[PDB]
Amino acid sequence: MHLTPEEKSAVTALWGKVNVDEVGGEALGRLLVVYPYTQRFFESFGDLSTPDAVMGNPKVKAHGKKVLGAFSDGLAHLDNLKGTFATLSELHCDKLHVDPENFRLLGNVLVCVLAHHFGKEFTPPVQAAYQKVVAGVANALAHKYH
Amino acid sequence: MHLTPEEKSAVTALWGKVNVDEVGGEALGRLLVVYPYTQRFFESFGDLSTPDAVMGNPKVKAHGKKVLGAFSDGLAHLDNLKGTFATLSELHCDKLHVDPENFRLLGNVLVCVLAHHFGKEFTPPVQAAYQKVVAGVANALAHKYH
Amino acid sequence: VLSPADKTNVKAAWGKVGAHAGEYGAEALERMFLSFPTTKTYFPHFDLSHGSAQVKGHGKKVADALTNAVAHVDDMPNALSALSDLHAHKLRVDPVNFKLLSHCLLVTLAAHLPAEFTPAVHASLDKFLASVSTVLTSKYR
Amino acid sequence: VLSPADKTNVKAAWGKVGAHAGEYGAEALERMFLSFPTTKTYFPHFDLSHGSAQVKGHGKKVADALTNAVAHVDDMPNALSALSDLHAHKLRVDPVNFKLLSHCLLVTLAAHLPAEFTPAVHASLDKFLASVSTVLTSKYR
Ligand code: HEM
Ligand code: HEM
Ligand code: HEM
Ligand code: HEM
Repeated sequence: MHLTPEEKSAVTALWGKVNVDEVGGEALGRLLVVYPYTQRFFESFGDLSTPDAVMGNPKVKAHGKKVLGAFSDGLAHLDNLKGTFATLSELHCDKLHVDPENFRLLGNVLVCVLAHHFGKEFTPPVQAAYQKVVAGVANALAHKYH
Repeated sequence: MHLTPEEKSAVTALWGKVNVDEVGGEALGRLLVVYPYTQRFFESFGDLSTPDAVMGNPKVKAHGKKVLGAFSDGLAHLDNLKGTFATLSELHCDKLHVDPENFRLLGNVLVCVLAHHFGKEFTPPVQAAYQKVVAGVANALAHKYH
Repeated sequence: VLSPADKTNVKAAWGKVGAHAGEYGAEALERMFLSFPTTKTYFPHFDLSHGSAQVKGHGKKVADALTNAVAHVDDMPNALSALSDLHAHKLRVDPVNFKLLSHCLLVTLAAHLPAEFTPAVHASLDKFLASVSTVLTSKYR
Repeated sequence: VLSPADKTNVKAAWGKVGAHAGEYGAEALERMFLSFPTTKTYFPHFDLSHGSAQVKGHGKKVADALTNAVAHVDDMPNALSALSDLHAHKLRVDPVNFKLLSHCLLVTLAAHLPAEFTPAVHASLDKFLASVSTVLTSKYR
């Protein structure tokens, strides 16, 4: 995870303006609407049959809040993503059985969600730093797969 | 290169038995035939219209030897793939303009090729270690891109 | 495959794009060049400085061809035929790169079209770009 | 799109596999789980140990669908429709994994059928597993 101080500053600064609860909700929802096969993991969440059903589902919203919560905490340990997410990695592999490729998909949607919210301020330079951060998190989450 | 002791040993021993001239010419040729769009870098080698023309082409053969020659020397530096291939990365990005994705393709062909030659001896465990080296080598070859 | 709904969603969104397409094409490219530097290996004869004119001129071109495909949404493989031959026989860009570009167009559209970039649209736009990338790639071998 | 030379190549290679299809599918599976461990997440109900009966049976199953596809080379989408529904609507396996199993099937064939795994035959089997993979992910969204 080679981020430059200018990049790290760019990532940390924008992140201060994010409302994680809501952004968390948009990103998990969109992921389930744009890549409907990712619903294989949430049969217990109830109705995910139409976009409104997904986006407004309370369970989808609470899980997105929880997913982004761990993400943010990662943003404060950008020099030790691997250690920060080790236990999470283990969980997603041995108990939940999640194909890591799904972390890459969420990363990319997150980037569309950030672009949608901040418009102009998500400049190309700022998107490049965020691509490196989403890739680094996805790799940290796959590190303990075996 | 999270290589296991018995993985390192599985790689070294098998390699000591490779005829680099042949395996190289076959690897590169097969790449030109199976992924024909890779011929874009090799316009100046001559006729490449047909598989026979590719596999017979001497410049293909010679360039193959050179490529596997450097991969070969890389197996002696497995603890330090990045530093070994630094210069070669710079050249591939700066003068040659080679999309690193091509490194993955050659890798996978390389592996079909060792199976074809060694048959029985190229067991699943042994393939698993070569997939690690090959990805490791592509990753190092791509490290200095900008 | 695109559904009646997808087609309708893509026409609506691209309609709002209107005459900024070029500009958005260029931005898509610049985003691509910075986020995924390996993609610059296909443009070594280009000036890639910010604001460069080859990038702008090329952005327009990309945008015209996407605009053409929206106009011929029911006959895309035929409307894009020439571009498909060109990419398969002369340019020979590795297929993974098409996804990279498609991602950057989405980010670009999202940043400029807050109200139209709903979840349903994002989705349809994403299937749309994937179909375009599939056609341009269909004759590679 | 598979050409006549490809169809022909595929039929002849698969023909020699003949009665070892099941063993080879099982082998390929086994190589994929060892080489690409992420693929295991789709089989948490299976006993993945070497020589397990689940991997075995699953081996023959995949191998047979493949036979049915070579034998139906001209009409794959129809031939594989139900298998294509199964993957899009139930199993929901991420597209990326189809390339990993494909490569493993090539290596298994390269290793068992040396004389037949010529460069053009390798080319042709590679396009064929790709169209099968395309067919199997066609109704994902
Ligand atoms: C940014 C990447 C991700 C992070 C940081 C993350 C984090 C978390 C956290 C903190 C939990 C709760 C842990 C617990 O229950 O003890 C969780 C659970 C879970 N996650 Fe992940 N997650 C990520 C991506 C994903 C994605 C992409 C998928 C699947 C598409 C996924 C599927 C699940 C499932 C099924 C649960 C358990 C839900 C339940 O309570 O039934 N996660 N994740
Ligand atoms: C296994 C990974 C690879 C290695 C280790 C490798 C290695 C090398 C080496 C040692 C040279 C000699 C450069 C010199 O003379 O200073 C070279 C040149 C070259 N390589 Fe690579 N190569 C790899 C993969 C590829 C790929 C896949 C391609 C394109 C598909 C490629 C394209 C080239 C080209 C175009 C040259 C220059 C040829 C010439 O002199 O005209 N390489 N490579
Ligand atoms: C959405 C997908 C894409 C579309 C619609 C598209 C369309 C076009 C068009 C219209 C041209 C102009 C050719 C002419 O003069 O008639 C072109 C050229 C070109 N494209 Fe594609 N393109 C796409 C994706 C890509 C990607 C992913 C790459 C590689 C990263 C790429 C690389 C090139 C290159 C190098 C040229 C030639 C540039 C020059 O030398 O002037 N394109 N493309
Ligand atoms: C050429 C590509 C593939 C073909 C032709 C194929 C074919 C099949 C077949 C014939 C079945 C059995 C259906 C039945 O019970 O009647 C099946 C099921 C299944 N496949 Fe696919 N498959 C392919 C690739 C994959 C991929 C790459 C994976 C993920 C790594 C995968 C995961 C599964 C799973 C988890 C099942 C259900 C297993 C069970 O519970 O018995 N398949 N597939």
